[PDB]
Amino acid sequence: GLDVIRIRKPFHTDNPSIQGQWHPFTNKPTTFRGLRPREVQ
Amino acid sequence: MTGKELFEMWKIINPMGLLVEELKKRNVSAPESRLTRQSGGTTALPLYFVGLYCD
Amino acid sequence: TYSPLPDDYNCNVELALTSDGRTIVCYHPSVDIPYEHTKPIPHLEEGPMIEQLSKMFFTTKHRWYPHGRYHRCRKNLNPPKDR
Amino acid sequence: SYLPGYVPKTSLSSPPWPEVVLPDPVEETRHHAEVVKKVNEMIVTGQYGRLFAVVHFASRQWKVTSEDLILIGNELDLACGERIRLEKVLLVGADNFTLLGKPLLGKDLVRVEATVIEKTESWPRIIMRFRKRKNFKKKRIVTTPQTVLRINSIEIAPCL
Amino acid sequence: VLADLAIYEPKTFKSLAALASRRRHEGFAAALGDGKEPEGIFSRVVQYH
Amino acid sequence: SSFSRAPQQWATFARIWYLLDGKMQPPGKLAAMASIRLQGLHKPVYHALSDCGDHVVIMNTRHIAFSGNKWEQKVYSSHTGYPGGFRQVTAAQLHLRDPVAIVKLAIYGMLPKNLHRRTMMERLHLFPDEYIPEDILKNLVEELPQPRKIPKRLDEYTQEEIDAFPRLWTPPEDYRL
Amino acid sequence: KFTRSRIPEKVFQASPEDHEKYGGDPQNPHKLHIVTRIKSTRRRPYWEKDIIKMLGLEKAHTPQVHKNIPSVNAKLKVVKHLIRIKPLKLPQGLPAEENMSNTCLKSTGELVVQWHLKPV
Amino acid sequence: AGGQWRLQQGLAANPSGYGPLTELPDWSYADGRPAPPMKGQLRRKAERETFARRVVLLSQEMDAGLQAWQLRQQKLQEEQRKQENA
RNA sequence: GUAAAUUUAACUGUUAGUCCAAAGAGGAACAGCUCUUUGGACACUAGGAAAAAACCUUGUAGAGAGAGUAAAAAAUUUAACA
Ligand SMILES: [Mg+2]
Ligand SMILES: [Mg+2]
Ligand SMILES: [Mg+2]
Ligand SMILES: [Mg+2]
Repeated sequence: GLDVIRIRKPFHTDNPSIQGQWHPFTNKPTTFRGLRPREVQ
Repeated sequence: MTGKELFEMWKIINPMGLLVEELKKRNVSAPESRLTRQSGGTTALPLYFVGLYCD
Repeated sequence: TYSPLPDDYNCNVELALTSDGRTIVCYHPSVDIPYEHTKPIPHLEEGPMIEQLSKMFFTTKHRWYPHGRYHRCRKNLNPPKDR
Repeated sequence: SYLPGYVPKTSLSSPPWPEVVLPDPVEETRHHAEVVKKVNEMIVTGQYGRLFAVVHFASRQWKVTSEDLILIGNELDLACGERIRLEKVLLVGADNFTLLGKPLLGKDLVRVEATVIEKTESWPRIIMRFRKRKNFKKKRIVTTPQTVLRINSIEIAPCL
Repeated sequence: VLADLAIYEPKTFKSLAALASRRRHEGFAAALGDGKEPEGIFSRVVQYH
Repeated sequence: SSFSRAPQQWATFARIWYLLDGKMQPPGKLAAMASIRLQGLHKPVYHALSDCGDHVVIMNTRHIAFSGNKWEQKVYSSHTGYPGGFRQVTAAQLHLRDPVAIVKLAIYGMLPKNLHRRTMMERLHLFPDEYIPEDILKNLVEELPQPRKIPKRLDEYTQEEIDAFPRLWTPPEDYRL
Repeated sequence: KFTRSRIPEKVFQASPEDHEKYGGDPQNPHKLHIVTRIKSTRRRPYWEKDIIKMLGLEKAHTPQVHKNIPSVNAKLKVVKHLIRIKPLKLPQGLPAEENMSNTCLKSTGELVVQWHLKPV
Repeated sequence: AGGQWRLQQGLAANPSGYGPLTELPDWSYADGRPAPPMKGQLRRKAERETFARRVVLLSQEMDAGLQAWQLRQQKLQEEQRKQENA
């Protein structure tokens, strides 16, 4: 019982994320003492 | 229930307060919040990756 | 001791084959952020307003101008939500 | 003192990339088996959580998990509400490991069960073939058959 | 799926990249000596019939 | 994951501030890596409709160098609009007048010619010298590496490297030099 | 003007260098040619397109068998530049009546009589 | 991609052509029963079946043509003996 | 090796043709030039060569948020002398 119309995508996932969804800081390391580039203290 | 996670229907107040309360039941020390990564701090879109460490 | 990629930023990766050699398995626990790699915690009018927020959001001034009623009515008021 | 083929250190003396050496195969074989068996007892003990899966079906891939819907652009001749066991899986992975095939996994390793729930005629897709200044035009409307599956649950076997 | 895998589990895609990079070194080792050597462990193929 | 909806979506499509040092680098290669980072192509979740671009900051745009005589050969031409307004300036003269110029119109060709161009252009930042305001210097993320290695000079080559390098030929003593 | 090109027969005489390359022994020659089309039928003379249709190779990437005899050789010689040729060789003898259905082709021109569809 | 590599080992340049990626059954009943064959698999088997029946027809005809000549040559050598005997 | 061909019954329409390659003729061994012959394309879709009729890939048509291929991205720097 749902109107036949266009479907935005051919599937649906309720829990699509395992191992954590990608954010920009997944694939880069950290810095000793937690320092930004070109910073003394 | 599969769709909605915990804190969508079961809203809570003072989560870190409840956290420290639960951790004392589990017999561990009081954790400290520390920003691990940062981006756009002075920008109008601040972004911080805060982690809670104990021992 | 040889590794294909530096195992110090995302996860400690190691590949493995069954002894028959028909399937490959991987073990990739995420890295633990060390404590050393952290830090301690601690009116106006149209002209001036459209440029200062553009300088604040780092964008152009075009999208901030108001659109016509033609587009405001075409905007969907009950969009579908996923998950 | 120096080998005849030896060259001093320059930019073009050696390639730009760094030299590498692969490990010996014997200890690697013991490493291949050791890392497998600790993963075998890991899944037997049940340390894993979710397990996603990739599937080859109907001439196309999908990333799928449990309790998720999926559509196919044809009819399978299955009554509504029936369950089916899918054979082909390219890989399945949990929170801390992954099981990739060559190309697919074994039959006894996995058991991917899915139920058929619903079958539509596709929404009316219109097509128009037209050519300019020659009075060539035509119309046609298709309603292709579609079926909605759902992967009820996925499990893995201790065999490895 | 190769793209979608990188979206949600970069740890898995890292294994795919690590799997891919190891085959390159196996292929370059084969470029030095085509035969007359033990073939790559991952470069070994399955024969269907 | 175990992240909430809105915070997780925010961290995914969030922006980041790159930093690059232009000392002895070509404007093209730094433009090539920059342009792909401006649309957000580096993000696996890229989509042109979603403005998932990221900011980029360049330093030492004055201390750039071409490969060839493009300091003299290359010409940057423009037209004001009036008759005779068509002028041409070499890359050297254009550098003397504006060291920020060479990169900003160089990236301008790299990224596509859409209306998202000018949004991504102003998002990018440039500085002729290694002096930055504390505001834009504090909101940094990561300094990606340089494309090309910088060759070392004779004063920079240590003595143990020269001693390791073997002399090649015998000079006859009967020579003035 | 452009016309049908007669080819010298001397070109199609394998030397010992060619024998060692392709591994085709002259004695005990194969019987059947596996034929497949790669180049388009278009932009070719009327005699070139109908011959390949007379051979039945209007479809590309479709392996089709012909004889190794001088009569059919003349046909796919003039349109040799439209197709691939590969010889037929089999270890498992001719296809028996019981194994008519479970046959399978290979990229190396092989035709296995048995196909149980799983590795060693 | 990899089409040249696949045909090096003997596999299909396109994996959808033949091999286990497509020839296996794509679904089965949850109770372990075998599903019916697919339409693509049926026409492929009928194609290979007519292909096999064709190749057997092509080979035996060439063998019949070869021996039919030598049977004619044995007849040719026979009637030449008949000539000198007469 | 293939399945078309001849003939019979009844009509229609085309009968104002551009380009490429080749053999030629006129012209200037000029023309996006004109006139013949063999072949191809175009006046039928699609991809590429920048946009492109005529060049290069490709034909029998559909749904797909599948895959492997086809043609397909210009290289050049130049002069010493007893
Ligand atoms: Mg003309
Ligand atoms: Mg003309
Ligand atoms: Mg004319
Ligand atoms: Mg077709």
